[PDB]
Amino acid sequence: QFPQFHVKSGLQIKKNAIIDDYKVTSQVLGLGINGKVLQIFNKRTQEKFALKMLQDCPKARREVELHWRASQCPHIVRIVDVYENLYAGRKCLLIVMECLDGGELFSRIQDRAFTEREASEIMKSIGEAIQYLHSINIAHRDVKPENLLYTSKRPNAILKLTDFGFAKETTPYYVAPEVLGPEKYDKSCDMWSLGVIMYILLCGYPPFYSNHGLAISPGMKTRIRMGQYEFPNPEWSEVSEEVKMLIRNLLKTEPTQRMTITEFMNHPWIMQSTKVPQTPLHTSRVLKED
Repeated sequence: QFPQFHVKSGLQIKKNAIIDDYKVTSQVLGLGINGKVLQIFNKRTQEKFALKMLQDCPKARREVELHWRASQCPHIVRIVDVYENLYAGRKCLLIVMECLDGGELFSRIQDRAFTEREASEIMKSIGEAIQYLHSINIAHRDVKPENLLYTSKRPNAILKLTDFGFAKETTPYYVAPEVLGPEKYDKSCDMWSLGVIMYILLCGYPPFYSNHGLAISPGMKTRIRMGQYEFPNPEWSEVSEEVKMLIRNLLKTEPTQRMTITEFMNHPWIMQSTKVPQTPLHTSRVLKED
């Protein structure tokens, strides 16, 4: 009767030199928050892995723990191992992650087209990682299209959230939430992120941009602060008011007016992602022309 299935192992950090277990190529996959990401190979099995190198420090020890916990969710890059070694005198955390060769979320989309129930299905996988994190009290804080990478190039590869460099811990049957724990509004901007991704998923471009030719709120910063965006044509022509209202409620300037991740998940559009109009979008096209 016991929720054994909720019991997961903690993270044992290895001290042995990572070079005993992997070949660490000098090739960079990219620069994550607070560390580079090289490609490494498993000396015993020859499989390919990603490696983030962090310099050991309090923020560093926060990222590993947070990311370790989040890893239990299938939509977040798996951690294979964490090493605490000595790089050139300095102490650092070496995070071994599973390989994601599927490419960015939008690269896949760009290479093709994309319907709206498709976009819904995608928006729901992302929401799944986000939902898991907020339920264990973690705000990712750097959710952006570019941190969502596909596992393989297969048609059924799964999308996974990466980079926990800005992640943050957020902390009677009739007690109100505000009394069981303060908790500011750091979750809240993960939701804003969801907003921007969804928008781009339906038309190929972002809602906020640079436009000095404007009269009011030239600056993109200003347009965001104000909350100045819209659903022009034809991109949004056949997109449902239902969808647009959902973006309206994720992209609200006032953190607290913003929709929570449970509301998001229970929304009909994400929930009934198999009754949603398979209406065509200009995403793929728009994306290619940039």
